[PDB]
Amino acid sequence: ENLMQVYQQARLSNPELRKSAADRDAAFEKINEARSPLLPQLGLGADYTYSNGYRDANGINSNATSASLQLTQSIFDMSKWRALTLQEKAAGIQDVTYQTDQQTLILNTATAYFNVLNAIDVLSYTQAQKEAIYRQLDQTTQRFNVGLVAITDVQNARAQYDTVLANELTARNNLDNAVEQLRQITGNYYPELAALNVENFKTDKPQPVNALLKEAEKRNLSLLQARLSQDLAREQIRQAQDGHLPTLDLTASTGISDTSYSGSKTRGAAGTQYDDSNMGQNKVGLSFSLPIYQGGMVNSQVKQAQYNFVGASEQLESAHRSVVQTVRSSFNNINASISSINAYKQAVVSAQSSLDAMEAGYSVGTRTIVDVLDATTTLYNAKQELANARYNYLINQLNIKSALGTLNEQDLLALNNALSKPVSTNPE
Amino acid sequence: ENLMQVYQQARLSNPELRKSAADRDAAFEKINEARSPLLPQLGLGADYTYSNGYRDANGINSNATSASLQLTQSIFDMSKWRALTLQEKAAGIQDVTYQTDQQTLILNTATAYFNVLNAIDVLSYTQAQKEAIYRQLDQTTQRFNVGLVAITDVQNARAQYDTVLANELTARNNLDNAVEQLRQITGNYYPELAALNVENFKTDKPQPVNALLKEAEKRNLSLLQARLSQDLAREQIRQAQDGHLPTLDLTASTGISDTSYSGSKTRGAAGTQYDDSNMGQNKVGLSFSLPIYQGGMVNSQVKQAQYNFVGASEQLESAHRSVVQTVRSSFNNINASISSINAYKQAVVSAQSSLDAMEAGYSVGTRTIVDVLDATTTLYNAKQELANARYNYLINQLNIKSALGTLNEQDLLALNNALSKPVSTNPE
Amino acid sequence: ENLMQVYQQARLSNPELRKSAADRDAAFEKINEARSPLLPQLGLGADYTYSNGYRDANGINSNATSASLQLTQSIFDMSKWRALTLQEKAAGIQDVTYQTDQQTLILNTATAYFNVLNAIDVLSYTQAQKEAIYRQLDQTTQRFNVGLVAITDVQNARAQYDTVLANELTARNNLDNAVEQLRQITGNYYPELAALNVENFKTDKPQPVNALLKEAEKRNLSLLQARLSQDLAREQIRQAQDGHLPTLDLTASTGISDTSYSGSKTRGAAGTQYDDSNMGQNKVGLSFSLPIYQGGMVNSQVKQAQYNFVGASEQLESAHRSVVQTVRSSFNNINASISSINAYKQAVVSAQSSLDAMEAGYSVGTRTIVDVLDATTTLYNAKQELANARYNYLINQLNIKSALGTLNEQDLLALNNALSKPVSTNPE
Repeated sequence: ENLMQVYQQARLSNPELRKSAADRDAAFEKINEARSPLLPQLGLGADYTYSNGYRDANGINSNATSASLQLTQSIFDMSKWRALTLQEKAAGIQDVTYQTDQQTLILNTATAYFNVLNAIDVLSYTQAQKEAIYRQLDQTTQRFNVGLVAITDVQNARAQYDTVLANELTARNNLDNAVEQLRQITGNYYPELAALNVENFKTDKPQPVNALLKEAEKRNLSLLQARLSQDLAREQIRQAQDGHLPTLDLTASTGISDTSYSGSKTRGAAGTQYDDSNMGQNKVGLSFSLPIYQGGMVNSQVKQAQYNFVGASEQLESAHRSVVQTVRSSFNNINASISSINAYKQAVVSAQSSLDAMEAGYSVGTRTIVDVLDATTTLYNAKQELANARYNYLINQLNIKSALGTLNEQDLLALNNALSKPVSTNPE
Repeated sequence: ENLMQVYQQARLSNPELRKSAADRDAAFEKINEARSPLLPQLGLGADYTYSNGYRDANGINSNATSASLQLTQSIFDMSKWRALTLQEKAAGIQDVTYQTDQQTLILNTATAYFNVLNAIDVLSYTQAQKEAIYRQLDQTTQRFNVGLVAITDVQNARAQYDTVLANELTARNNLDNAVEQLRQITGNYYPELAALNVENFKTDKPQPVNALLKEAEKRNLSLLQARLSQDLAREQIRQAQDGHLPTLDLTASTGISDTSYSGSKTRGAAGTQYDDSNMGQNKVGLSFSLPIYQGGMVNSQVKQAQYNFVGASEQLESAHRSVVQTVRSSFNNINASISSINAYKQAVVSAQSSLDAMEAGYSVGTRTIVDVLDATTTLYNAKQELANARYNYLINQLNIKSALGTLNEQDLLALNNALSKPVSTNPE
Repeated sequence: ENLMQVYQQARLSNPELRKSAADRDAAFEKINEARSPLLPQLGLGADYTYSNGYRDANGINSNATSASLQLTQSIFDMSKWRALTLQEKAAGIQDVTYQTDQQTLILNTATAYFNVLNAIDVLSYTQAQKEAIYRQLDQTTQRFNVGLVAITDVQNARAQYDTVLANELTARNNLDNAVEQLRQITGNYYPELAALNVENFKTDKPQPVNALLKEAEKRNLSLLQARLSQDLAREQIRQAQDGHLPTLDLTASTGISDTSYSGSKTRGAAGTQYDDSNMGQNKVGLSFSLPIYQGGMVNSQVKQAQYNFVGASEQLESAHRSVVQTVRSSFNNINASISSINAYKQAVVSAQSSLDAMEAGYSVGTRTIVDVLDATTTLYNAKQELANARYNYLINQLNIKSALGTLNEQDLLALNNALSKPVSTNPE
C-alpha cells in the first residue's frame, strides 16, 4: 500500500531483475570453466582392432587391444591465462549490468506508483468538474422553469456536461491501465495506495549542475560499464598478441597393449616379428610449439583488435555524452518542474477568482452561462496541471539520482515519507 | 477493397512473414544436419610422400604412396543424441514463432485497414466542418451587406474558416500516410476500401476477464514459446551433464601402401628392412573414451546451465505477467470503448441541440456568431470522437483475440462482415 | 554558429560515426586474416620424452628428443577461397553501412540544429503572447481604477496571463532540452546559432514522385546493402556446396631425433634394435582427401543455405517496400508542408484582423475582454504553426534526400545558405 511496501514486494519477485541476477551468476560461474584448461586434464582410453592383410601382406592378420590413462598439463600458455582474465573481466561487466538493473527496478517501481496516483488525481478532478457542471445544469434548469433564464442556458450546460461524462470514461480507463502497469512490475494488484501529502509537500532546488556532472562522472553505472568494456577491448589486443608466443605442455601416461598375429605367413621366415607382444609403457614428456608464420593470420587479428579498441573508445565517449545529456536535461526538468508548480499554484487561484467573477457577471448580464462553464474548465485544467507537475518533480528527482549512479533504497524511503493517506485505485 | 481481400493479398506476398517461413524451414531442415553425426561417415584419403634421411640415416630415402577408405560410426555417444533432440526442440520453438508471426500479419493488416478508414472519417468530418463554417461565412457576408450584422461577424467567421482550411491539409496528409502504411504491409495501393457499416454497428460485452485469462494461459503463443524455451534450457542442462559420460565408436577401413627405398645405405647390412613393401590392410576396431577429470570444466558447464534454466524460468514468469497485462488492459479498453461510444453518441445529440440554441440566441442577441462557430467546433469534435471510439473498440477486439493466442482468418471474416459501402482513399 | 560550422564540428568528433569507421576498418583488415589459410603455414616443434617399459618390455627404457620445422601449404581447397570471398563481401557490406552512417550524421545534425531554431521560435512567440496579454491586463487594470470597466475584466485577463506564464516555463525547458540534444551529437554547446532567413524563405515543389522513386531504387543505401546481403547469401550456398569437394595439400618438414635406450634388456639378444639412433629427415608430401558420405551433413547444409537465401530475398523485398514508404511519405509530407505554410500565412492575416475586430467590438460592447484574449491566443497559435511548418518543410527535404541515398555535404551547404542572423539559444 505505501511505496516502501510496493517496492519490497516488487524486489523479491520481479522476473526481469531475477533473470539479470541469473545472467550474473552464470558469468561468475564461468570463471571456473575459463580456469579449467590451466588444470590437469586426465582421460581413459581403450580399444580393440582387427586387421586383415592383403596384397603383399596377405597371410598376416591380427587383433590388438590397448588401454591407457593419459594426462595433459599446461606449463606455459599465455592464451590460457588470457582467457581466464577475459572471463573475469566479463563477470565484472555483468556485475555492473546487474547493478544497473537493480537501480532500474527502483526507478520503474516508483514511476509506476506515481503514475497510479497521478491517474487517481485526474479521475478525481474530472469527477469534481462533472459535479460542478452538474450543479450549474441543475440550477439552470430550475431557473429556466421559473422564468429567470432562457432554455439556451440549459442546452449549453447539458452539452458541456455530456462532454465531461465522456472524459470521465477515459480518465477511468487510464487509471485501470496504470493499475495493470503496476501489477506487471510488482506482481500484485493494489486496491489502495498511500497518497502524496500535498499539505506537507515542498520542493528543493537541486545541487549545481557542475557538481552533479562531477558525481555522475565518478559513479554513473553506464559509464563505469563503458570503461570496463574499453579495458576488456584492451585485454583482447593482448589475447590477439598471444598468438605469436610459443607454448610448453606436459604429457604423461600409462598404457598396456596386447596383439596376437595369425595366418599363413605369421611364421616361417618371419623372425619373432609376429610373435605375441604384451607391452606396458609409462611416459612423461614435454612438448614445445612455436608459430613462426601463419599467412598473416596473427597480426591481422591484432590489427582488428586494435580497431575494436578504438570502437570501444568511441563507445566510451558516446556514454559520456549520454550521461552529460541525462544529468543536464534532468537538472533542467527539475528546475522547470519547480517553476511549473509555482506557475500552476498561481493559475489555480486566478482561475478560481475568474470563475467567481464569471458567476457574478452572469447574474447581472455581462457574462453568459457559457463563460461560467468555460471558467470551470480552465480551473479544473489548472488543478490537473498542478497535481501533475508535482509528480513530474518527484520523478525527475529519481531520474537525477539514477543518472548519478546512486539511486537506492534510502531514496525510496525518503519518497515514502512524503506519502500519507490511503486512496482507492478503483473508486466510484 | 474489403478487408478479406486486402488480407488475402497481404498473406501471399508479405515479406516479413515469408522471411519467418524461411527461418522455420531452415530450422526444420537443420534436424537432418543434427542427426548426421549419428550416421555412418565415410571418406577417401590418398597421399604420396618423399623422405630424405640424414645425420645417422643419411643414405636412406624413400617415396611412399598410400590410399584408403575410412569409415566411422557412433555406437554410444549421448552428446550426439542430445544435439539431435536440442535441434528438434529449436525447430519446435521456430514453429511457434512462425505461428506468432502469422497472427501478427492478421493483427497488423486489420489494424492498418481500420487506420485508413479512421483517417478517411477524420478528413470527411474536417471537410463537413469546413463546409458548415463556409455556410456561416457566406450567410454572414450576405447579412453584413444588407445591414443586419456588423463586419465583426464576417471577420470572426473568416478567421475560423482559415483555421479549418489548415486542419484539412493535416487531415489529408494523415490519410495519405495511413494509405502508405497499408501499402507497406500489403504490397498494394487501394483507391477504395469497404467502410465500416455504422447503420448496423453494435457492440458486445466481452467474456468475463477470468475466463479470457484462463484461455490465454492455455493458448497464448508467447507463453507457449516461453514454456518451450524453459524446456530447451532443461535439455541443455542434460547436454552439459553428458560431458561426464564415456563414448564408444566404431572404425573401419581398407587401404594399400607402396614404399620403395633407395640410396647408399639401402642394402649392405640392412637385412630386408629396406626392400619394397606393398601392404594391404582391412581393419575394424572399437574405441572407448572416458573423461575422469578436466579441471572442473564439466560441472562448471553444468552449473552455468542450471543458472540459465533459472533465467529461462524468470523469462516464463515475465511472459506470464505480460499476457496478464495485455488481456486485462485489452478487456478494460474494450469496456471503456463501449462506454465512450455511448457517451459520444449522447454528446453529439446535446452538441447539435446546443448549436441550434446558439443560432436562435444569435438571432435575438443573447449569443454571438462566435458562440455559433464554437458550438460547430464542439459538435464536429464529438462526431470525430464517436467515429474514433468505434475503431478503438474494433482494434481492442483484435488485440484481445491475439492475447488469447487464437486470432485467425475466421475472426477476419467476422470483421469483414461489419463492412459495407466503398469509400475513396483519395477524395477531393 | 551556422549549420555548416556545427556540422564540421560534429563530423570530426562524433563517436557514433567514428565507431562505425572502426567497425569498417576491422572488416577490411579481416580480409588479411581470411586470406591467411591460403598462404604458407610454418611452425617449429621440439620435444623430450622419457619411457619406462613394463610387463613384457620391463627392462627397456629410453629418452628421446626431437625437433622439427613443419610447413603446410594449400594447393586445392575451394572452401578456403570461398571464405576469402565471403570476407571480401562482408567488407563490402560494412562499407555501405559506413556510408549509411555518414549520411545519418548529416541528417541528425541538420535535424537537431532546426529543432533548436524551432524551439527558439516557440519560446519567442510564447513571450510575445505573454507580453500582449500583459498589456491587456495592464490596460484593463488602469480602466478599472478609472471606472471605465468592471473588475470582472481584470480577473479574466489575469487568469489568462497566468496560463501563458505556465506555458513559457515549458517552452523554455523544451529549448534547454533541444540544446542538450544538439550537444550530444556535436560535442559542443552553442550560445547562438544562425537563424532561418524568413524574409528570403521560399518553397519549391518536389520532383515527381515516380522520378524520386526511380532514383531511390538506384541509389538508396539500405537497398544497396540488402542487395549485397542477398549476394552474400548466394555465396553461402556455394560455400555449403564446397563440402562435397576434395582437398589437396602439401606438407614439408625437416627434423632430427635422438633416442638412447637403457636397462636390463637393452642388449643380450636384442639385435641392434636398441642401440642409439640419431635420425634426420627431409620430407615433402601431398595429401588428398575426398568426403564421399557424411550422414547427410553436406546437402542439409546446402538446403539450409538455400532457405537462408530466400530469407535474404524476402528481406530485399522488405527493404524495397521500406524505401517506397519513405519516399512516398516524404513526398506527401513536403507537399503538405507547402500547403500548410500557405494556409497558416493566410490564417495569421485573418486571425490578426479578427483580433482587431474583437478590440473594436469590445470598445462598443458587442464583444468582451474574453473575446480579445481568445483572439490573441488564436493569433499566436497560427504564428507558431506557420513557423513550425517551415522547419517541417526543411526536415522533409532532408528526409527525402536521405531516402534517395544522396544526402551529402553540398545539401548541407544549400541549407546553410537559407540561414542569416544569429539568435541566442539561451535568452531572457
